[PDB]
Amino acid sequence: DFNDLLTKAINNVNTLQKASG
Amino acid sequence: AGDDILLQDMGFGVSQRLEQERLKLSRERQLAQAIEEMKQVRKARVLLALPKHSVFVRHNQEASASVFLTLSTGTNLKQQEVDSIVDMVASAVPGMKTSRITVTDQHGRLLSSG
Amino acid sequence: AGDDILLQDMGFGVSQRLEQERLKLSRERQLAQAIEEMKQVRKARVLLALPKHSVFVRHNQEASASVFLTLSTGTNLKQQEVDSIVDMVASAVPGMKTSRITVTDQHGRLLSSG
Amino acid sequence: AGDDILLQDMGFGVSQRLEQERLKLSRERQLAQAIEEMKQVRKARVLLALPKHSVFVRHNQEASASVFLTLSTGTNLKQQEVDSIVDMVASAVPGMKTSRITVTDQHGRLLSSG
Amino acid sequence: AGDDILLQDMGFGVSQRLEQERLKLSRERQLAQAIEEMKQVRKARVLLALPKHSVFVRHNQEASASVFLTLSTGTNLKQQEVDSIVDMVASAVPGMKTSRITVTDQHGRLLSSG
Amino acid sequence: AGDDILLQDMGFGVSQRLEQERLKLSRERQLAQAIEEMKQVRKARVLLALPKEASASVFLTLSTGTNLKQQEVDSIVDMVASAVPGMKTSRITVTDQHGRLLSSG
Amino acid sequence: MTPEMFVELFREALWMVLIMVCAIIIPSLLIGLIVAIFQAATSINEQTLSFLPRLIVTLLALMLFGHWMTQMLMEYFYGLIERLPQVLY
Amino acid sequence: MTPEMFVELFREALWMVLIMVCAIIIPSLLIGLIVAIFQAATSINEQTLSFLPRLIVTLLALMLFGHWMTQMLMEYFYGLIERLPQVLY
Amino acid sequence: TFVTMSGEQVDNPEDVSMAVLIPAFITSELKTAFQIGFMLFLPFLIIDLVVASVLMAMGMMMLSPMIVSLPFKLMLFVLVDGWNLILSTLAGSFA
Amino acid sequence: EDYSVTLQILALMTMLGFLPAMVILMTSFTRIVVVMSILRQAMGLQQTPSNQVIIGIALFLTFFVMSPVLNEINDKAVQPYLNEQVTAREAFDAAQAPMKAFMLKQTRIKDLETFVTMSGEQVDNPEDVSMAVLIPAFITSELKTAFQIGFMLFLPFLIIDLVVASVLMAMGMMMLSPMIVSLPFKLMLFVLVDGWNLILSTLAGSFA
Amino acid sequence: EDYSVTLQILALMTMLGFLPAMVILMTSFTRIVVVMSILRQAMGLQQTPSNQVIIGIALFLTFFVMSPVLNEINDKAVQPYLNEQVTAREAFDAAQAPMKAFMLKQTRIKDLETFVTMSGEQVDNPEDVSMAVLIPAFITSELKTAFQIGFMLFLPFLIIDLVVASVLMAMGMMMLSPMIVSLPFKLMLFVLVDGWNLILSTLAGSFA
Amino acid sequence: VTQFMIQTFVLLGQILGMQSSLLLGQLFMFLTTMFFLATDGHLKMLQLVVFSFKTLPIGSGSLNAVDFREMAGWLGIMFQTALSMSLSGIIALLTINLSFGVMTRAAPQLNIFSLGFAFALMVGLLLCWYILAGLYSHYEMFWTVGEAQICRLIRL
Amino acid sequence: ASVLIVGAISLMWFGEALARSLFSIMSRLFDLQREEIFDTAKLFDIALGAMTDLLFPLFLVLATLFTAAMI
Repeated sequence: DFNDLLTKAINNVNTLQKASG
Repeated sequence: AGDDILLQDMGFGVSQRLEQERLKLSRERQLAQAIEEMKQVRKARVLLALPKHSVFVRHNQEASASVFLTLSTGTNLKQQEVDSIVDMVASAVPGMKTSRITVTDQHGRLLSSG
Repeated sequence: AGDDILLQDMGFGVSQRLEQERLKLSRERQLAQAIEEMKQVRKARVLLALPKHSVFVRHNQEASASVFLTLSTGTNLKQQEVDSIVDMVASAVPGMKTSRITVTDQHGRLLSSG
Repeated sequence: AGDDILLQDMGFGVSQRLEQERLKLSRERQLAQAIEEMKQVRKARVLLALPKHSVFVRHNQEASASVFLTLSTGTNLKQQEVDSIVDMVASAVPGMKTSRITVTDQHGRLLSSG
Repeated sequence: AGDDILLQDMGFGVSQRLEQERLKLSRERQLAQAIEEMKQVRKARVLLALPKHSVFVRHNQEASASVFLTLSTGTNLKQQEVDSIVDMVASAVPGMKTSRITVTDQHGRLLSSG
Repeated sequence: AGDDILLQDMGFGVSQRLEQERLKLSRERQLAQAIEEMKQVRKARVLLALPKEASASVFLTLSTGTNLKQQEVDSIVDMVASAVPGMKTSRITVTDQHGRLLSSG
Repeated sequence: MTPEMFVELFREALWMVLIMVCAIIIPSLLIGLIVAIFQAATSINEQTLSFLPRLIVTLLALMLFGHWMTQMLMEYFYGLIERLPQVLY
Repeated sequence: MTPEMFVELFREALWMVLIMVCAIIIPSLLIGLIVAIFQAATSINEQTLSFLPRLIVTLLALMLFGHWMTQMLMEYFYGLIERLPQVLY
Repeated sequence: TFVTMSGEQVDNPEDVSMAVLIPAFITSELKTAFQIGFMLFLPFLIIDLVVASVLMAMGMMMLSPMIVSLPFKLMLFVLVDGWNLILSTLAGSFA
Repeated sequence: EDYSVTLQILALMTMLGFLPAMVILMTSFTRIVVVMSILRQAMGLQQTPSNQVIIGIALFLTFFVMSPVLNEINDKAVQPYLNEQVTAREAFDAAQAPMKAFMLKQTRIKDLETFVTMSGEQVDNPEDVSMAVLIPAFITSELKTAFQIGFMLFLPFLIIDLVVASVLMAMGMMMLSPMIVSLPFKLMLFVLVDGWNLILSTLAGSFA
Repeated sequence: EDYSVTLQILALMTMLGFLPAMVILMTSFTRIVVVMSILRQAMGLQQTPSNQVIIGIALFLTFFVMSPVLNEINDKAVQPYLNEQVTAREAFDAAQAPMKAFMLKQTRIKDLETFVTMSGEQVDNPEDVSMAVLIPAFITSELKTAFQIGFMLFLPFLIIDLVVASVLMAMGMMMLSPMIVSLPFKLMLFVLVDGWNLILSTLAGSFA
Repeated sequence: VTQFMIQTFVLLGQILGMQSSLLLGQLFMFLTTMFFLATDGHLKMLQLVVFSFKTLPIGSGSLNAVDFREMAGWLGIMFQTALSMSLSGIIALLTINLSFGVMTRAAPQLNIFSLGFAFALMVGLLLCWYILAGLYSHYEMFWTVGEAQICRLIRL
Repeated sequence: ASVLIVGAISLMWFGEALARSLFSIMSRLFDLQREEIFDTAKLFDIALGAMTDLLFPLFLVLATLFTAAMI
């Protein structure tokens, strides 16, 4: 729901950083 | 003679609502007195319903009236007579266009819907 | 004869809601009076239901009425007569379009749906 | 003799509402008194319908009038006479454009639409 | 003689709950008084159930009524009579859609669902 | 005759909860009085369970003989269910003096 | 604004409080005078005695004139609002 | 809300405060008269002896009506909450 | 005031420079604002004076009238519908 | 032709810039804050609850009461937008619609009437009014509603204050200040009535 | 899976920005200040203790009573994280839990029920309720608890003031204000009983 | 700790002012600041913090729970010290006001009210003149208590 | 004049007991347990208990004022 919106956004940034690194 | 209410003094403690009701009653009394001057009309009773006039249509209430009459022993109201009655009632009271005035009789024949 | 309540003065005992009721009662009484002068109707009794028509933008409750009639010793009211009754009652009370009136008789035949 | 109300001193217990109604009553009485000065007119009573007005509002009412009179034993008013009546009535009271006057008679002939 | 409760001064200090209860009692009394005028019925007892509405919480309950009719020694109500009864009881009280009225009698036969 | 609770004036001594209970008691008494007018039933006692889900329990002492068919108990339970706010008609217990059940819960 | 208009407004405000305050205190003033005469008639001087009658009468006066005070204040507020366009010009 | 609702609410509090204070000051007022007639019988003009009987009876009234007064105000607080949806309707 | 201060030759007000109008316009607005504020201040001042004198009549000279007056000040602004009356007048004051 | 990704980001960053304005004008924050302010001044405590705690309580309350509309925005405007089902222009409209509906449920028709005339637009139905007109009408209604609730809660504390002053004046100790003695009773009544849980529940239930 | 070093730093700085909120909404700061606010208000001094020292004493009192929970966070969360025993995600959860447990120990069941129904969520155990709903229930309980303690602290000072007023009135001097005479007596009785040490025992130990 | 001492003197100023039927805290606050500067209180605090580096090293060491409780208990230190400084004066303020009340109680027509306000404030200012005459000794004892607390924090 | 003197004389002996009464009330109302704070009924009971325990010593002192006033 709306609470999970922030969690998903942070995970995507972490995944993008992880793949980039 | 309906003007008794207006020229009187309201005692301390009359709720605002009661004041509006008494103003409506005064207007009813003077309308009935005016109608009683009609040759065909012997007894008249007038009831009113005040508007709200909100610009929104769905909340607008619009005014209306209902006037009962006991006529003379004979005779019946013509179209001109009922037109005069409805026009007088309509223009006497704010709002309440001529299309929402109900005029009935002792015999009970409908003379104007709403 | 209905106006006895209005021209009366409420003491400081009354409280808001109760005041409203008495106002409605007055209308009922005078409305009953309006029906009595009909040749066909021998006795009338009116019950009203006017909701608050609340402020804000919510939907309201579509006020209703029910008028009971004890007619003459014989006689059966015509469709014109019941139409006049419902039109006068509907236009007498704010809102409450003519399709919210139940008219019954002493013999029990229903004269207007609700 | 209409001016009695204005020159009086209103005591406590009258409100803005009652004061406004009494001012309107004074104007109605003086207009009827001036109308009675015409030979054809014998008895008259005038009713007015004035909104609250006040600047900084969204008025949607507009003014209205209704003059009733019973004339002499015979005679019939010409269009010129009713035109004079309506013009003075309209010009006396603020607002109320001349198209909003209902004039009746003793016998019920309508003389001005609303 | 139902409205006696309204025309009393209801003392003072009566809690809101008690005032609502007494108003409902008056409503029941006048409804029963009206039903007594039915030729068929001898005794009537009316019970009302009006919930708190309260649009601030979504658990609405809707209204209901139950009218018990101790009828004459013989005779039975036809479909028209019971339908008129339910229509009147429904339209007299605010809300209470006409499909939530229970009509019974001394014989124990049920006349309207719930 | 149950309404005497309503028309009586409560002293300042009473406080809310007692007032609510007295309202319910008036309802019970007037319901019982209404039920008595039925030909078959001689005595009725009604109890209510209204949360601050609602339910009713109506015990009947019938005549010396006779037993209530499904229609009579249907009329009784529907009248009680409709008279009281809430209390859908599926939560009323109706019994008799001989203990035979007439409405489950 | 013109100074004369300010004095008008000042006077009608002082007249508003004077009428309002007197209608509430005059009932208490008479009761206090009545009790004082009664105490003098029985030759007693208790300062705290004439408090219950004054407090109750004043509360009764406030209850009785509840609609009158509200009507007076609401009309006065409207009167100043309607008098505003006369001043600004 | 409506001007009449305010007057209803205003009177109820005024009736409440009147009842709340009357239960305590009534016993002290009567004792004051009882001390007053005693000082009228002995012709003593001292005015400080009456303080103690009033103070003792006042605490007695508080102890006797403490639960009833607190319950009345507590139910009054609930009553305004119950009627709050009605005003906001 | 500002025309004489700016030292310019002006024949009619409807052609004054912008630099001489802005200080004059804001000056008039501040003065006009004070007049409207004084109108609204009086009804609440009257309530404060009324309640202060009533409390003083009953002999309690230690109870602050501000606490007692506050509920009535709020109510006067409510049943008169202040937040609609005041804003409509302010908008209507420029017409 | 929905807004380009660069413009869509620019619009969203602007909305976050006005986030304090949205909370303090378009939400329930104002009414709760004012009612708490009146209650605090009603008692003898000036700023004992402190301003940060009052706003902190209001922020959680205004988030809970607006969870339904927040979810409706998510279920009708965010998830279809993320799933590539609605044009970004459509998604913005789908988010604005529940917010407008909520503000209309808590507004007064008089407030709409004066602002519609003030804007001078010919609109009749009270559902297709612009946000420029709705927001001032909504915040005006919230202020008036908060005053009504504030007066309601103030009365019991006025009753205690008058009783204490009257009792003290009965004993002739006019020099004693009623406020110092009144305060513990004001705390007493508010705590045995369970005031804090009661007021926040009523404020939550008020928005309906 | 675990947050990168750059992202962990961003989270750390964010919590430092919200640090004043965590003190006044999650720790015991709210109860102590409200109780100390009553103590200043009860005595005749209005601003004499001044706001600075009250907050400073409250901060030190909180660090005293939060020392068990802060040490529990240090051991369970900080130590494995510093030694790189656990990831950042689980370390954050390991730090959140002691705060949640402490807030449960200072809340009431009724307060939790109101807010969990207010949030419109489903739960069966109080131990796994979201911290977003626990916070409003925690402070609401804290405010009610503080008013209870403050009411008990206000009574002895009211007792002293009423006695002095009665004595002065009984002696006949209806002209002297009781406040000036009572103030030294209230201060003397506050010192010779060592009132603050007693208040420390009933405030610091009230949490447990 | 330094704020605790100065505000205690501010407490001393306001209790005298409150008892004087009456800003007087500022008079004591300014003078106490002069005491802090004249007695080289700032130098001692700087010497204390550098000593803290020695006996309380940066790496291992922080305030424990007992230090927080001792620092939280300084509110009682304020009232006890403030009352101790003002006990002689406050008794003098009460006895003269009580003496004035009883002496003028013969005629209830005079009363005091504002007349009592003038009399009380004149004596209260005069007593504050006595308070400033012997305030320095109280400050010296107060500083010793505060300095001992500071050394306890730094474990010196 | 006599009434105020006897009150001061009463405060010499009765005042010390009144000081003990005030000492006990402050000591009890300051030392609260976790169970006492969380229960509203227990707080009111101590409030009544502290109230009544105050009345008896206060009444004696005021009675000593009243008795000398009549004499």
